[PDB]
Amino acid sequence: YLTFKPQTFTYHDPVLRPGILGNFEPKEPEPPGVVGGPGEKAKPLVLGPEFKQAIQASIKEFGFNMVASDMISLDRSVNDLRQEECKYWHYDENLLTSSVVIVFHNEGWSTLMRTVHSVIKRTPRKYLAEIVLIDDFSNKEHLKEKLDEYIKLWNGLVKVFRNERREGLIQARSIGAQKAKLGQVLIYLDAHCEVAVNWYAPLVAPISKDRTICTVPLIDVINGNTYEIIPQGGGDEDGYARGAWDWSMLWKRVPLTPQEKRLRKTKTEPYRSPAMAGGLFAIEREFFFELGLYDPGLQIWGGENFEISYKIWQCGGKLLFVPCSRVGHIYRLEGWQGNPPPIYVGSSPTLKNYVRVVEVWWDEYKDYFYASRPESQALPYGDISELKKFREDHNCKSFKWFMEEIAYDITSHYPLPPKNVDWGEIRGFETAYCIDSMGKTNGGFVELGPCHRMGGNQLFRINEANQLMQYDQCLTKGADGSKVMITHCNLNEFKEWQYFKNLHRFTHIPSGKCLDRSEVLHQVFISNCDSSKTTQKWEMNNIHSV
Amino acid sequence: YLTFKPQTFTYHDPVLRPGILGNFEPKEPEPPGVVGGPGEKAKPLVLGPEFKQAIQASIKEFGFNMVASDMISLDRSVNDLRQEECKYWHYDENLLTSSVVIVFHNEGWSTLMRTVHSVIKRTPRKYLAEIVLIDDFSNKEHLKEKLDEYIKLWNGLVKVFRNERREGLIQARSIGAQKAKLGQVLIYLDAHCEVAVNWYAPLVAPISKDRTICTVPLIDVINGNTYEIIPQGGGDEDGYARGAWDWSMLWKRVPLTPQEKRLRKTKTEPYRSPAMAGGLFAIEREFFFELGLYDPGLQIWGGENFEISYKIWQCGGKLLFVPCSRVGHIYRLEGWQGNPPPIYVGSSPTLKNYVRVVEVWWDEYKDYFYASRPESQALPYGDISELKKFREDHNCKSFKWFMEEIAYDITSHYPLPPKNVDWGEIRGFETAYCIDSMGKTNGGFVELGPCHRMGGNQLFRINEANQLMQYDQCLTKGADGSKVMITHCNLNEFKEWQYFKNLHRFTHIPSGKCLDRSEVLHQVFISNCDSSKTTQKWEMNNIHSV
Ligand SMILES: [Mn+2]
Ligand SMILES: [Mn+2]
Repeated sequence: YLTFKPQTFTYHDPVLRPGILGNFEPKEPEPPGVVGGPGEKAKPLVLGPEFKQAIQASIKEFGFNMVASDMISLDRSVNDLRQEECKYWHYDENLLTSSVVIVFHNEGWSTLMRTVHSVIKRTPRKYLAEIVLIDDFSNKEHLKEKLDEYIKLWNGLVKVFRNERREGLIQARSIGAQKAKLGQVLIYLDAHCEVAVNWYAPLVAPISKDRTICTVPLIDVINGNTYEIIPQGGGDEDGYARGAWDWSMLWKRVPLTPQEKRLRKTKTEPYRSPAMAGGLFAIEREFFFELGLYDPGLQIWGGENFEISYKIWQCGGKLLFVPCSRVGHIYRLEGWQGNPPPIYVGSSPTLKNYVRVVEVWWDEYKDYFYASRPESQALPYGDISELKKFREDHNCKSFKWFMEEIAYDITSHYPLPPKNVDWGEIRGFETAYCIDSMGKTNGGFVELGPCHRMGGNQLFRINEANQLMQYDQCLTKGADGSKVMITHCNLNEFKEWQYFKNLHRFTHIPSGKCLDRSEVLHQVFISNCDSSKTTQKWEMNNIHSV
Repeated sequence: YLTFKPQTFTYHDPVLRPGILGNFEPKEPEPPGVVGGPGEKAKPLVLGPEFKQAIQASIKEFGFNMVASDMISLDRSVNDLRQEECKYWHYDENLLTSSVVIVFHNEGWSTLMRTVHSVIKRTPRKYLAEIVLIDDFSNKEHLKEKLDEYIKLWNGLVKVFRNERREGLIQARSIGAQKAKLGQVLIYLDAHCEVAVNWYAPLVAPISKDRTICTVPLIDVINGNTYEIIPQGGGDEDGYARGAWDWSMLWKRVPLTPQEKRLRKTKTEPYRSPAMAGGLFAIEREFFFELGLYDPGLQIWGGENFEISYKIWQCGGKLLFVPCSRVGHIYRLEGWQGNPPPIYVGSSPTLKNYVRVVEVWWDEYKDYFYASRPESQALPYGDISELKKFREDHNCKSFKWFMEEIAYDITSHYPLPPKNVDWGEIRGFETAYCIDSMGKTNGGFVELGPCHRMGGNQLFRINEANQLMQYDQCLTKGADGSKVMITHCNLNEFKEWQYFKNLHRFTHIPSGKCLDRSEVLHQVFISNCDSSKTTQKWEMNNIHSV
């Protein structure tokens, strides 16, 4: 019998007037930061080789090409990745104000401040209540004091709040929502973003008609080396994807569906997505709290993005991607360092997070997740009570309802997994050797190695469909060898293993051959079944992580 | 008319006496270094997770699990990987003495001292003239003074010489030859090796019959994490491989041939290899100087291994692998750092080294190397006069003889490559966008990126066989997409492109379709040929590295 607070704000959905510009379209072309290079207007900035050593050093420190970034104007003009039809929407002007919160940890100076500059440059002043920077316990000296003094440039409009300890990314956003009090909606941004022209009105309009709508710009790709901005490769013939997952809860994208397109009169208006990537979005501040906000249990990574997506949909709100609001996100390069925290197992902490989201929201579907990740069944996921009560109190709808009403396309791209027959290490019987992937993928060969009971590349599972899998991969027979190979798997591919626990036998089905090894050297292969050979006896043992 | 000095030593090949042990077989099993754990007798040493933070730290520093190595005795016993027949050879005792030289740079203390301990432990005292460690300009403090003082343990048998500048691996071995004066034969050893039992007599017997024979132990794999010792995966039913290369001059191994076995009375006696891996070998010391020794133009990491192999074979010597002489070599783990020198620009010096070797030794076969690596064609490879005069003065045989008489099996595993039609960047006509691999391999999809004219992943070559190649990979059509994929390539696979330079066109032969691009999307695909579309117009420009 708990409900969200009713719409009191009146607002009119925008109107498309083909051939007429405005009202939030800039009248004239955007002034460059520097006439007329470099990095403008998002032209690629190619450097080196006189720079290559400085570039690599900065990549190690930041994951981005900071000597390139450092010569691009903080106020640089950008390419326009939106469709033409976007320019002919007329919007109320009666929009709710916003606090954009930006969480950063050790972010480079020029990438942090260009995010800030971009938002100041391309957002109507009257709607920008504040830009709140949440320092999640950085140690780099340029972010302290230097930042304090510089920030005075905006007469208090930009404020920073330090964290005493490293709260990690999810809880730092929740801290953000508490420390950002001036605006009516919270707009979250990564600290390495550039916001496109007339990004605000499209993004905040739907929230203005209906406070329980949560909004997501289309997230474009800023090349972390050369800084030109590219849309993502998404399904739609127009580039529109909706956010999705597979049944290990890995983020996936699928194309905009014809069903959703029949719901929409226009090509460019908002559209329903089952989930959001996580870093960039807008909610009405009160609604976030009614939500609220992110489950406190969630540790440093990773979403969180699904938890908030499910709450919104299943507790009566909406999640909309807004084609006419676009934001570029810089994507990391290899070479970063760039390092996890020391925890045990920790669980891992992020795995523990998936279990929290699944156990409170997925109902019967937890089965598909424990099939994809049995190693996670017996994990100490922590206290879930208040989250379960919240869902009952607000009479939230079932994950079945959610899968069939708003996420109906997912299972056509990521089909439901078969139940497991058994999972764990594949150990040679009465020995200390384990089949182990070496992390090989997509055609490599699987080896023998000393058992370490740590799961990971020594963890397998076997399907009711006769699939021997690690992660999203399967093992099959690599012709012409007798070698066992790991490749990408599809629902009816490589259904070729059957395991006889009592027999200590894995037997390849198309041949008659058994699973075999040589203990020196560390070799795994199939050969003609022979009950004498102890090299064809295996046990499959659950590896529990505490 | 120049000749190598004649054999003056009289020595007789050993004799195989099935059922009778000795004479260099240890009489009684090897005393462990520590009764009875850990590391003995090369049992794998599995640690953590209480150690995992300290292990990862040491892998970063050294590339080996040094916490594990540090708890294994320097005098540990080891598993015996040689075949049984090996223990029944009877050797004359009339063998040459040896200086073993170990070149090291920043090696971990316990891996370095276990190499030495191992050599001291399993080598008959009377043949071991000295162990010369060559410090190639290390900075780590354990390696100096602590090293000088420890080394007194052996009363001057072991000695270290410091280099004033980092000479690199190849030139450090040459300094070794010069500072290691006592032994009749030089035995080179990596600073992370463990020599097997009775490694010495099998390895030095052939050189004692014949001073122009250069000898190579079978190099076994010491696991850098758990330290158990495994033989290499190698062709022969017995695990015997011979050393080879592809026509880019990458090291390769091929199974021992039936031709070589008809030449051999025994399963276990030495056999011919066309090349050595490079780190571990034995030559008579004068003979190496007569070869004189490693071309001095080779910079740090290069095909020295190939250069000494061709010299030995084409100038009248022999290179033999010795099944009864085995040495374990620790193989690096990911996570090391582990870093190249700053000298720009190029592949660079190492590619320059390939060119020196090829230009002096491969004769007409240089064409195959340049088809594999056209980017090297116009490289300033340096003065090669004296090397060419050496080959002429000593009347060395042709590379054509070598390929047809002693390396007769290579083209059956790595076929001669077709000539190139063209090579270079694949640039969009009158654009600054280039096809580029992103380093993707074996199934990945090639993309468009900003041209940088630095080669590498933006470099391609097209075959006279209609193959579009980067490295060892080829581009083909990824069903069901219209995307262009990169995969592993075989002589008659994916013969499916034709490049018209004047037409600026790349056309896919099976379909009719033209290579096409988006630019805005950074996308490379094939679509139906349309002459109006400039997105289907491409140039292939040589990229020159100076
Ligand atoms: Mn991010
Ligand atoms: Mn090495």
